[PDB]
Amino acid sequence: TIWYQTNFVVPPDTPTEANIIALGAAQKNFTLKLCKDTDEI
Amino acid sequence: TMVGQICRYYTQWSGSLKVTFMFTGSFMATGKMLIAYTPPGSAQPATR
Amino acid sequence: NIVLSYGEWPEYCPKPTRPDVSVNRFYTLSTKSWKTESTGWYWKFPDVLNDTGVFGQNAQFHYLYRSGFCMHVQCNASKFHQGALLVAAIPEFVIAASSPLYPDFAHTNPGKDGQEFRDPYVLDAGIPLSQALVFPHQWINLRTNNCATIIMPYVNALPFDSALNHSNFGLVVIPISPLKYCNGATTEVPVTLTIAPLNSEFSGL
Amino acid sequence: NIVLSYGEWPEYCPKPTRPDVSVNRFYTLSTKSWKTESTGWYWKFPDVLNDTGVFGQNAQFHYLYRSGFCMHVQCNASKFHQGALLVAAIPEFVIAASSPLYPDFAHTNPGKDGQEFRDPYVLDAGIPLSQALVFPHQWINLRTNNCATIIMPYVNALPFDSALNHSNFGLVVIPISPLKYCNGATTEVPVTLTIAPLNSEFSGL
Amino acid sequence: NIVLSYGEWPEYCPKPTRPDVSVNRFYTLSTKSWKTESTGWYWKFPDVLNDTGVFGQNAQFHYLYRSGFCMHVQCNASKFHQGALLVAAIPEFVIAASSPLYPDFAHTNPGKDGQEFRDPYVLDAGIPLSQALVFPHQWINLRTNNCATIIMPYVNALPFDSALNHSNFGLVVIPISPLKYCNGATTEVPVTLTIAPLNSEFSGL
Amino acid sequence: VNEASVEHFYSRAGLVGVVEVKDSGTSLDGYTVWPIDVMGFVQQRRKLELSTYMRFDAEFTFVSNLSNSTTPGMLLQYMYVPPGAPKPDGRKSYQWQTATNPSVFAKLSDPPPQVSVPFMSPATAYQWFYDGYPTNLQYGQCPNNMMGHFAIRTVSESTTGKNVHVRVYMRIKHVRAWVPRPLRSQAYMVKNYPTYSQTITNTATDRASITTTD
Repeated sequence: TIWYQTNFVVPPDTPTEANIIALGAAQKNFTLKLCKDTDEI
Repeated sequence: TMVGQICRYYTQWSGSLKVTFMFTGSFMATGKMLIAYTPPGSAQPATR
Repeated sequence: NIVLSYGEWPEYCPKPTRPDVSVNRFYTLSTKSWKTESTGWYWKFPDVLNDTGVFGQNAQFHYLYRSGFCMHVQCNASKFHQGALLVAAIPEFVIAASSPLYPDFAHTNPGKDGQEFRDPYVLDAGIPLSQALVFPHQWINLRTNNCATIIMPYVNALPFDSALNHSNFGLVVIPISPLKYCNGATTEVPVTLTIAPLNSEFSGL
Repeated sequence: NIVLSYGEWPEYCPKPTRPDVSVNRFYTLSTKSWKTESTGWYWKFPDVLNDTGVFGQNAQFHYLYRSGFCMHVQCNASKFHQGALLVAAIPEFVIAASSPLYPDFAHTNPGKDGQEFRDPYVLDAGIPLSQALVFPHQWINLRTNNCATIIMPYVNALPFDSALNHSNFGLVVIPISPLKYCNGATTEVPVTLTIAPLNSEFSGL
Repeated sequence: NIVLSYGEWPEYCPKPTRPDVSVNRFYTLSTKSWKTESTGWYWKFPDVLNDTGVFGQNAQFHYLYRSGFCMHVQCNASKFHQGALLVAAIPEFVIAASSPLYPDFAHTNPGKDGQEFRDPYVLDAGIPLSQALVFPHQWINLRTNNCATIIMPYVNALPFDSALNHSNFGLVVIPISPLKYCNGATTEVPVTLTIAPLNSEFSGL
Repeated sequence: VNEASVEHFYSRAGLVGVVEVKDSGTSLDGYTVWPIDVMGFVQQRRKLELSTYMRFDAEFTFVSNLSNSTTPGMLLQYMYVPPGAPKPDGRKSYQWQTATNPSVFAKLSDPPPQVSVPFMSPATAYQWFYDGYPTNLQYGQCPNNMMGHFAIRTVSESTTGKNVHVRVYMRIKHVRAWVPRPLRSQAYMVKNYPTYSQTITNTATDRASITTTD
């Protein structure tokens, strides 16, 4: 979860809303097993 | 994601994951976000 | 950069249990908003941690303890704001009542949300503010540094004492020079606080 | 700071002529203006250099060539603008048509002036954008860095191939997080590009 | 004197926390009264410790654990009483229902107060009692020894598993030869139990 | 440079309190009990609150005489009731003897008695500021600072006609001070509490403008 700790503070003449993007990835020890065909299509 | 797709091709997986954030706002802006993670056996927190 | 209170590092006192582990983590108290009209705040811990976390689970169920604190106060404001704060940790902080008779218990132990001064000039302890620099202090000056950090060891007559009665000391944040900002800027500059108890001990479950 | 595509430096392939000399100079393409409404651009070279300079004089009159590219994209904006770009070089980039049937030739080889995406979300190749990071990429984030640089070697099945048919790869600039600026600031943030072919070769005059 | 179950000592499995300290203390469950008519008891821990002590504070708030148990059963009776008990720790103990359809949840996890057998002859698992000696067991024979002690290591397929679902094993006390006493003697012979978890671990707060 | 030391700064002996027996006139009781209060005078109080924790041995003297400043020989019993022992009920009460209550028998004609009290507190030092409750009258009260009551009486047997004034001086030896505290600007209201008046008094005396000097 992502919580607001404090208010979002900006000096004058600045856009008031930002946008955050996220990036997922797997670490080194990630492993897979037992091949199966998928439903995506 | 990518790992999201090619984990649809395997029944079982395992291992740690990594999640990275960027901030697009203007150079002047300032603030604090509290990013909190909950272990899998519990409901999401009520308040910070 | 860092002010060791009274030139010492907190330490153990050579069976009291040493929790270590998860009471050494930072705690982030709610963020107070410093307005242009606002005046002062104070906390007076060991109080603030009595409810929160695993710490409060130790301090409520133990009859005696020893502890020391590392507290870190930082203030996020853009460069178009001015104003300055004074941050000081004043040991054995005993407040008073105004008269036209004792301070209500809400004023003696505020809790995690702090309290507002009625009269910041005299600290509402009766002593002048001009001299309050005699205690360990740090200047937060919004054109220079945004952070102030203090390490306060365990100062008290007895080796141990209980958390629910004697509040070892207190902490003040006073906006000595008020905040002004030109029109359109964000109206409130937030103040946050972080405390990480050091070398704690407990006894008498 | 610099992303070598696929961890290699372009190199010769040990009579093809090596021009060196004046085809190693930078070329500065026209400056695209990135608005708040604007979406995407792409180029797909060897195309872009077919008309320009002495390079186009080599690529039009030779039946075969080998080449590699160093491309540099930078974006000038003051500190009161926000927004971010994604810059990626996607080899063998084949576009598609929407249906309510093939892409018009103006969309296949735009030329030195690039082209606008019809559907940036799917890249207009059908593949999602969320995964397009699998290609060599760099983030231009207007609060941090204004420049992105890539070196892409020669990737293709045959050792040599002609410039007028097979376009070795393509390049995309997608404003993933749109641009916003407070009133009065300059309305358009310019984007420029620079390419300097490396280790080129030609044969079959 | 002591029966190591399956000839092993429980041990750690080389970040899970090792509580040690105060979860290594004995716990004394309530004292069951063995009458002349009474038949059987069983417990099935990790259950019995879920409410009690600091242990239950670990097992309820952790998603996984590993543990091993040392259990000690003793029976105080004067020398004018006869009768004998069988004490056995039967791993993976799954009970059943009689028919003229599943066992009620009060019969699956009794809690700290144990439960009475409906049919001790078949153990109410369907298997005969005559063969139940195949599990680690000890004879409490009121003319010889009044105490029985068992150490049961951690036996389960997975390395770790949760305390609120899989109950690693169970324990039975069956008065195989009934109690008789001449008139005037105390009517009930008390049975008590003591468990001291060994080498516990916990993870996933 | 030797008159700035904390040891010299608290040195000199001073008047802690004035007590009177007055057994002659409308009040015939014939004794008095004087709980030791170092804070007695607001001047001595403001120099002590400079430091928060301090550890010191005390030394006393009793200068006594009649209402004429005339000192005829007549006997007095100065008793020291240590902290935690019962006080005398009346001039003949059996507490006046006991054993454990140290006493000083001195005629008026003699030069003044003098005596040395050790450090009585359980804690390693006194506390002039104790936050928190001892267990709202209670807030900020040190139970552990009581030094004893110095009960006095005149042995002569029944109803002398002479009211006897007596003064009590204290001086602080071997003093050691800990964490310093800023001096008090506001006036005092009551004895045991910091409480200060509503209307605030400025610290500096005002002048005409930010500019003019003298």
